[PDB]
Amino acid sequence: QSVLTQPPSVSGAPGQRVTVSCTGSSSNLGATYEVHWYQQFPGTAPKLLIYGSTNRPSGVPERFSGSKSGTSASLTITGLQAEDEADYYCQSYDTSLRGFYVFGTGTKVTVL
Amino acid sequence: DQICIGYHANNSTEKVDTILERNVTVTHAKDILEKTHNGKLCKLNGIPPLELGDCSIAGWLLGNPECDRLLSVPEWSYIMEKENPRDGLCYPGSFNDYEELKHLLSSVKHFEKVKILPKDRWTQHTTTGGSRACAVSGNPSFFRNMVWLTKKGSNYPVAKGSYNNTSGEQMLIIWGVHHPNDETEQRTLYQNVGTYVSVGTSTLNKRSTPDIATRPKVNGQGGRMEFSWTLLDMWDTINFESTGNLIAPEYGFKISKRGSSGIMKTEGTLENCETKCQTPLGAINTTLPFHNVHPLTIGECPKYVKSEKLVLATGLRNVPAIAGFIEGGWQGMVDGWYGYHHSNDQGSGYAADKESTQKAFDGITNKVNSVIEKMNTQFEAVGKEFSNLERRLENLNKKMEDGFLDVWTYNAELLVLMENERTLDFHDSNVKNLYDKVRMQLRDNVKELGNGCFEFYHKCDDECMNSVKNGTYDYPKYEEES
Amino acid sequence: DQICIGYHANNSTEKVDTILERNVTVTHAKDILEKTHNGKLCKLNGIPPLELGDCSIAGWLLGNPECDRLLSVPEWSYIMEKENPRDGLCYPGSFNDYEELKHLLSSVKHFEKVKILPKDRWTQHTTTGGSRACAVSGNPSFFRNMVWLTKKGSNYPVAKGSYNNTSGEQMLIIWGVHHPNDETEQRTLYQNVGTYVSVGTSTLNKRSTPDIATRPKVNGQGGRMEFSWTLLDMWDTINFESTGNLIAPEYGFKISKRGSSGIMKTEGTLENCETKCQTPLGAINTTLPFHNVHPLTIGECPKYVKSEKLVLATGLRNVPAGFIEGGWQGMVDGWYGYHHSNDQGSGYAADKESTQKAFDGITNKVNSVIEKMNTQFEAVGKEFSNLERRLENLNKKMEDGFLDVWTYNAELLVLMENERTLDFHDSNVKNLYDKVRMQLRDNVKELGNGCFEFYHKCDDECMNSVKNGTYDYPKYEEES
Amino acid sequence: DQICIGYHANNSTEKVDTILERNVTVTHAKDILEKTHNGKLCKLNGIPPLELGDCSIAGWLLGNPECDRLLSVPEWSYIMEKENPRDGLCYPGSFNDYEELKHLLSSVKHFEKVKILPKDRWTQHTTTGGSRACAVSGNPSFFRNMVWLTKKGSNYPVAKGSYNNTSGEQMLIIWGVHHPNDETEQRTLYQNVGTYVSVGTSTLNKRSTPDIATRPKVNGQGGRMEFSWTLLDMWDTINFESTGNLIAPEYGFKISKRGSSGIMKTEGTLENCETKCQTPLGAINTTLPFHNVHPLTIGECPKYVKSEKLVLATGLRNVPAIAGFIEGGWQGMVDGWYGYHHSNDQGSGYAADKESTQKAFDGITNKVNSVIEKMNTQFEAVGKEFSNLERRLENLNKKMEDGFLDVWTYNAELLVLMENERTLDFHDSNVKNLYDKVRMQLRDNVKELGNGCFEFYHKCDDECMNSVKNGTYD
Amino acid sequence: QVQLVQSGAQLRKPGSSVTVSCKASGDTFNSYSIHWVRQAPGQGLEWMGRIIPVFGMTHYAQRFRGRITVSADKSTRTAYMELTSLTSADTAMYYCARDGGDKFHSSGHFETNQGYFDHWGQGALVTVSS
Ligand SMILES: *[C@@H]1O[C@H](CO)[C@@H](O[C@@H]2O[C@H](CO)[C@@H](O)[C@H](O)[C@H]2NC(C)=O)[C@H](O)[C@H]1NC(C)=O
Ligand SMILES: *[C@@H]1O[C@H](CO)[C@@H](O[C@@H]2O[C@H](CO)[C@@H](O)[C@H](O)[C@H]2NC(C)=O)[C@H](O)[C@H]1NC(C)=O
Ligand SMILES: *[C@@H]1O[C@H](CO)[C@@H](O[C@@H]2O[C@H](CO)[C@@H](O)[C@H](O)[C@H]2NC(C)=O)[C@H](O)[C@H]1NC(C)=O
Ligand SMILES: *[C@@H]1O[C@H](CO)[C@@H](O)[C@H](O)[C@H]1NC(C)=O
Ligand SMILES: *[C@@H]1O[C@H](CO)[C@@H](O)[C@H](O)[C@H]1NC(C)=O
Ligand SMILES: *[C@@H]1O[C@H](CO)[C@@H](O)[C@H](O)[C@H]1NC(C)=O
Ligand SMILES: *[C@@H]1O[C@H](CO)[C@@H](O)[C@H](O)[C@H]1NC(C)=O
Ligand SMILES: *[C@@H]1O[C@H](CO)[C@@H](O)[C@H](O)[C@H]1NC(C)=O
Ligand SMILES: *[C@@H]1O[C@H](CO)[C@@H](O)[C@H](O)[C@H]1NC(C)=O
Ligand SMILES: *[C@@H]1O[C@H](CO)[C@@H](O)[C@H](O)[C@H]1NC(C)=O
Ligand SMILES: *[C@@H]1O[C@H](CO)[C@@H](O)[C@H](O)[C@H]1NC(C)=O
Ligand SMILES: *[C@@H]1O[C@H](CO)[C@@H](O)[C@H](O)[C@H]1NC(C)=O
Ligand SMILES: *[C@@H]1O[C@H](CO)[C@@H](O)[C@H](O)[C@H]1NC(C)=O
Ligand SMILES: *[C@@H]1O[C@H](CO)[C@@H](O)[C@H](O)[C@H]1NC(C)=O
Ligand SMILES: *[C@@H]1O[C@H](CO)[C@@H](O)[C@H](O)[C@H]1NC(C)=O
Repeated sequence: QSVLTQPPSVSGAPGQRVTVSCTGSSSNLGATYEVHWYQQFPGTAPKLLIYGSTNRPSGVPERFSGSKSGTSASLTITGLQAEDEADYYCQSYDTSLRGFYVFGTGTKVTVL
Repeated sequence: DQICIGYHANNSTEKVDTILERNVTVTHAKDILEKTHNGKLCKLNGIPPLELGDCSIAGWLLGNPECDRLLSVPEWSYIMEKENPRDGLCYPGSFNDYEELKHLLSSVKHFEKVKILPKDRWTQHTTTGGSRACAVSGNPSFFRNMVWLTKKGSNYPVAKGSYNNTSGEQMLIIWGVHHPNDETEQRTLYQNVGTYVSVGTSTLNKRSTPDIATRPKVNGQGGRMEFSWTLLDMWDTINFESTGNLIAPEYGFKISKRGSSGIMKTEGTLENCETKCQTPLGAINTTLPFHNVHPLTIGECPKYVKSEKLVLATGLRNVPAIAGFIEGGWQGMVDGWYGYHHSNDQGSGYAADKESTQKAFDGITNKVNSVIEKMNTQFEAVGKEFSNLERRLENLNKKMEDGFLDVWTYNAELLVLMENERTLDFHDSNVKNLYDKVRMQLRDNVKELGNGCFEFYHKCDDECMNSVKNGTYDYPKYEEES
Repeated sequence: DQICIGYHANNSTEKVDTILERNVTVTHAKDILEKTHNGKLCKLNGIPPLELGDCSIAGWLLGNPECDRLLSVPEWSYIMEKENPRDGLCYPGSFNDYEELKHLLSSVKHFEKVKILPKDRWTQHTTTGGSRACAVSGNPSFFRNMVWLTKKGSNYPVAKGSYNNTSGEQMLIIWGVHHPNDETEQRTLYQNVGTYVSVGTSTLNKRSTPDIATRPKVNGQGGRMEFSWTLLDMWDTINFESTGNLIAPEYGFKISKRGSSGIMKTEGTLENCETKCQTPLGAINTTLPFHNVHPLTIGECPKYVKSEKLVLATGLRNVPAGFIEGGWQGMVDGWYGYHHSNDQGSGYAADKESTQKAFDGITNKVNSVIEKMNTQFEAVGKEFSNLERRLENLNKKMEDGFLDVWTYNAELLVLMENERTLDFHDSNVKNLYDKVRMQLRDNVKELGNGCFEFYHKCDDECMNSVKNGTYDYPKYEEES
Repeated sequence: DQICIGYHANNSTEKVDTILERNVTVTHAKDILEKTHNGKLCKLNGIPPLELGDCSIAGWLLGNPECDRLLSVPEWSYIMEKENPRDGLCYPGSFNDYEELKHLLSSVKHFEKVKILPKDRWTQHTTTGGSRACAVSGNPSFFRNMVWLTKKGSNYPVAKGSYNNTSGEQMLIIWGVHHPNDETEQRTLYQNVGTYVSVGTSTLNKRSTPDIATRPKVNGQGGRMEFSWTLLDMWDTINFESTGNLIAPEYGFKISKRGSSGIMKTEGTLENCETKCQTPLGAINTTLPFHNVHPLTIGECPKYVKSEKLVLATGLRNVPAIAGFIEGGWQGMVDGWYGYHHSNDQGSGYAADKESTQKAFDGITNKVNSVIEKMNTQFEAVGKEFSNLERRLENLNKKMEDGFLDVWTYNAELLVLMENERTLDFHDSNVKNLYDKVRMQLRDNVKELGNGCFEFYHKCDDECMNSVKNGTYD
Repeated sequence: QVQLVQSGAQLRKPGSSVTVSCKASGDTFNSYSIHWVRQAPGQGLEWMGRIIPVFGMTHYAQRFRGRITVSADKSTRTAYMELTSLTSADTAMYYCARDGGDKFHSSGHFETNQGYFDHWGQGALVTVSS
């Protein structure tokens, strides 16, 4: 139901590479489904950051890039900026329990 | 004293028809037409049928989601299919050479399903597609044995794959083409519009493009899928290529038995019984050469004829001591068909010529075998299906079958009527011949009384009578005759 | 005096063949093969045929301008068509599944013509085109049941239309595609060049494009029209879409009767007569089980056989003392009988018991032979295209095969039965002689010529007791 | 002194079955089933077959490089073809309506090959191509009766041509389409890529495009050629047009005889012999109404039945001076079937009853002729081929043929058994009838001894006896 | 962008129900579906269910079967969610989202379920208390 496991938090200094992992299973990250990522600032609705596991929406910086393999996935933020302090979430479709979308546990990104 | 020559008569109400006369009661007869069936669908040769229930053949082989219980079927003896099944193509469409495929299955008792193109090989395409039309418990889906390949992200790379049949036997492969209801649909699903699907083997060479057009909705959808099939021979390779609109097989079906079977249309279910001959109305356990149960049967069955009865007389006309054959038939002589009845000073008696009866008996049993053993039976599936554009072939097939049925029905009836006449005349000649055999042996030592009896002009005791009833007699003396 | 036993003879010249002997004159016989037809084409079951005359089926259904008299579609019992008709497709072309359509019509007795797509609905297209090939009295024209849609002004908007079959019964829809012999023609008729015609129903999914090519001219035109057809089931919808080259139907044909009929090929016309069995050579008014008039018939007909004569003997061998020496010609009241000479005078009387039993045996024999033949309504024929010769030949082989089986069986049954019939009669008279001999015993001497001479006076009352077998005359039973 | 009446007996071991009894020795019988063939393939009606040997029909008509001995073709009586021939389409491909073409050839005895489109007319195209698949002795080549038209220089002009069918009779024309296995190939052979081939006659309207795709290699090539054919009606014109991928005919085949023939499958060759009926196992020289040699015969043949023995009894049941008729037949009588002993004090012996034997004899020969002359024979080509997608038609054809065979086999066996029963009863009733003819004359003046012999109170001189033999006794 | 306008916050008692709705800028006529997502304070996102107004189809997360109803009325272009058997745990903010992945068509149906939310509503806070 909350299958996509993410690290509670990640961190790094401005200019460093920070990555967020997403681990799923055979029912939802596996089974060919793609993973989407969202960026959320406190008090605001989340917005799409990455989709199709690799693409970014217009308006999203080149600094954000997705990657996927097997039943695991990740989000890479390069060139970490002072403003990149947000919760990030992964999403995919889970075929169990007659089907549902699953969001991950979320990761908080801290800029040092 | 006297001896008389006579025919056995009986308490039979059995009636036989002949060319010259009808309702001839006879002492014995044999019915050679089977009129009874079990009312049950049985296991032919002890092996149960494939019970499709509401699944059509296309539904079964494509993997209609409602045919999930038919995804590992064991060896069948025959295929049992309902007329107008529901679980056919859940996604509206058509199947090419469908009747020809159903015909192929009359030679198949078992298939091994082989995963020739695993759905996870298509790493550049979306393979999770489905629709409400094939939904299970409200959850959209698709045929279990096929992959609907659509765009990944925004791209549809040429889709390719192949399979080299090293499975050990000729394999059945089914695939199809999606024909959208619009251009917007074509772009949404495949990106590319000027698409094609290309398939080939060492013998098959096909290329097809989708037809995008407005169509009436079926099962809620305007679009349609076409399915095609081929048999991939042993050691041959099938190659698929597509720029869109391809429904790829995931599985092929190896033909594992290649024995003789057939497809029966019936609305029933399998019962716990066995048979050597199964008709749609139930099984037939019989030894007779003909039956009148149903025109279409599967198994090795008696010939079907359009008649109510085929009865061979085997016995004598049943016409119920003192008087001989001319008057009628002795109820008393129950030890044969032809015989003597006689009296003297020792005892009244009754007797049967064993020599005459045995020869007549064997003549009749050979007659029956000459009729029934001349019928040639064989396994036959007796049935073909035709498309709605093949009326001139369906009617031709029907005419052929009706034609042969009229010929065999006619021959069976005329042979029975001609033989029954000869049988009854045969028996009549045998008793008359017995009378003459005896008359000639006795010569002038007896008086013919005019009713099939010889009165003696000399005392003739049991020893004298027995010898006469055996072919031995000579008394040139005692001319009481004067 | 003597009583003689024998059989009637007659002034007949009727000859019957058997297995053992040929040309055997018999006193009576029945011909079971029908050889004569009326020479007229009749109204089967009182309903006349559709008389196409010089029109083909395609001409009729498409509306060839020379087939205008057929536009009313009267009810028919059968369709009468000439072989190699003149008025077919006035605009040269082809018709797909044409043989299959002709076959469909063997089950149709009437159509209702329904205006499914009125030509004035095509408000964006020209509906007034035509050509010299279909011209009427010199004026270019086209098929009456179709609309040739061409460009209006300088444009050809996508042409669309449809129909929900609410007519109440399955409908026949015919439409087609024009194939120009140039690109100049494609442009002057439709403007658009990369055109298509798309048609579909819940079962039909067909799309095609025109093939522009140089072709030999037919009826003055190097172009061709391709016609196709479908049956639109009830409540189904047919959708037409085109960017050019569409010949839309204006009318569909509702099948209104769906009874059994057939198409007969003949060069004649309907005569004012009625039948139950119609052949191309004329109607067969009859009751016999077989006929030899023509292999192809429409109706419930006797079985056709390849034979000239099927005759069942029903009487006695006609062989004009007695019995041994030939049955008397004079006996007029039966088949087997007696002479009765006595002192009041001789005369001839039939043995009614013997004759009646023999008589009924023979009538049952005839009925067993003829009543075992089945009849049914059958049109016995199919059309095949020139690319279906293997199938046409298969059909021919089948029909010839069944004909040989039935011809053979009819002839052998007749020959075997005639042999039995004649033996039957000879046995019946011999049995009569013996029935009588056994009763008379020693009161009469056999003269070896079929007569019994009495040793005692036997007058007319005595002869009557002899005939029914109820007597005993011990008076002077002694021979000497 | 006495006249015994009897019938002929013999040293025959010939056995005939009937409905009531089996293995019944008879004095005479006729075998009506032909069981022996020559073992040789002969010239039917004196005209030899076309011996394709290893060539298929397509190989022959297209001009497979190895079927170069079939470029002559004298008139044939039948076509002899091996099953599963080696030389077919040297360039892998398929032939449309092939079974239908082979069917057409069942009515053809000779073709005249006509050069309708000489290969040197396409001056704008290369007409000298070929491939390793059809190579002759290592040299790339192609079908001999066709022209592979490829690009000349750097262009492929539209190819056009036609023929008028002024040859005098309906002509067979074959043409085809090349399907490349790549686009590289499409460009290096034809220059143009979006190509088509268009063929038309007054009845034929076909246009097709090549399909470029990867296929498994056959004979070293991943490419395929398709062949199609038509019949060009007399005085009609065939028009060809192409932008590429056209294999044009150079020759058409005029159908010159249009008589009845057929195609036989056999692995043998023609022998120096002649026949009127030929089956794959050899010629069937015969006159009998039925045969059991092989189901498929070409010619005018006896009917084929699934039976081993069909024998009509024609003679007496063979059941070998003081006895006859009742006790057994006479092996001492040799001049007829029925007769008299005539024993007196001047002599004794045997004499046939010529009136009785002759009537019986003619009845039997008429019977045999009714059985054998009522069979309807005709020339047949006996067979059809079907494609692998026509199994429902192939099976229909098979069922039809098997059905008729069962009907005729059954009728042949039942007619023989019923007739043999009748034959023997006929022959026996004739003896009894003779006995009665004699007892009715000689009413008294003769004592009957119950063994078929009549003893005379009136002594009989040979002229007497004679008088009994004839109808002049008293 | 695509505007999706969500209704405001509400206070409800346990044992009652919650109604949240969003007006879409033509998404009830065009073919993108509307989904509901929940987020408890301090927690991540939870999918609750969806509607496709084009076909009248719905689908719900297992946790709310029998508790969540989703409906829409394209004439006002508004999607609605109703929750019942409300408890004190249902204090999450609710969001509507537009599925920019699976595009639907009339006279047909097709899902791959590989979509994503390209446009989100503002978030309606629901508080549940005594
Ligand atoms: C499909 O697999 C079979 C079995 O491995 C291949 O057949 C063998 O292939 C080798 C060459 O790799 C040949 O020497 C053998 O003669 C083949 N064996 C048989 C039994 O045919 C076959 O070639 C493969 N198909 C393709 C076209 O790659
Ligand atoms: C064609 O017309 C028929 C009859 O009016 C339509 O069939 C009826 O349609 C209504 C509305 O969908 C249904 O309530 C009825 O149950 C249908 N009845 C019958 C007789 O089937 C049919 O839907 C129309 N088809 C189209 C696409 O226009
Ligand atoms: C092809 O040649 C034939 C034969 O010359 C042409 O057919 C004949 O044409 C002449 C002139 O019109 C007629 O008089 C004959 O009656 C035609 N037929 C016969 C019986 O020969 C034919 O017209 C030519 N092809 C074309 C282009 O039509
Ligand atoms: C006929 O007689 C037999 C033997 O006597 C007896 O078994 C049978 O039941 C009787 N049947 C009838 C119909 O009377
Ligand atoms: C008895 O005879 C009549 C006339 O011959 C016949 O119709 C009937 O069928 C016969 N008996 C029965 C019960 O069938
Ligand atoms: C078949 O018939 C026999 C004889 O009536 C019977 O004993 C047997 O139970 C029947 N069933 C089978 C198919 O064994
Ligand atoms: C049978 O025949 C023999 C003569 O061969 C005779 O001895 C005997 O009495 C007869 N017996 C019987 C049982 O009829
Ligand atoms: C035979 O005689 C009958 C006597 O009534 C007569 O009617 C019939 O016409 C005659 N036929 C011939 C051939 O003379
Ligand atoms: C029967 O009569 C016809 C006509 O006279 C004759 O041709 C035929 O030879 C006759 N049949 C025989 C065999 O006597
Ligand atoms: C058809 O046959 C019947 C009976 O023979 C007869 O009454 C009728 O007139 C015949 N019809 C015609 C039109 O001749
Ligand atoms: C039988 O024949 C006698 C002669 O004595 C006669 O009186 C009587 O009427 C006949 N009865 C019948 C017709 O059976
Ligand atoms: C039977 O007799 C015939 C005539 O003499 C003779 O040709 C034949 O060889 C004989 N056969 C046997 C086996 O005795
Ligand atoms: C006839 O005799 C042969 C040889 O002895 C035997 O094989 C055959 O079965 C016999 N036929 C019958 C049915 O008696
Ligand atoms: C058939 O056989 C005989 C045997 O002598 C022979 O003379 C004749 O030539 C053969 N006929 C044919 C057509 O081969
Ligand atoms: C018997 O009749 C035949 C035929 O006329 C004759 O040749 C023969 O001499 C006759 N014999 C006697 C003496 O009756």
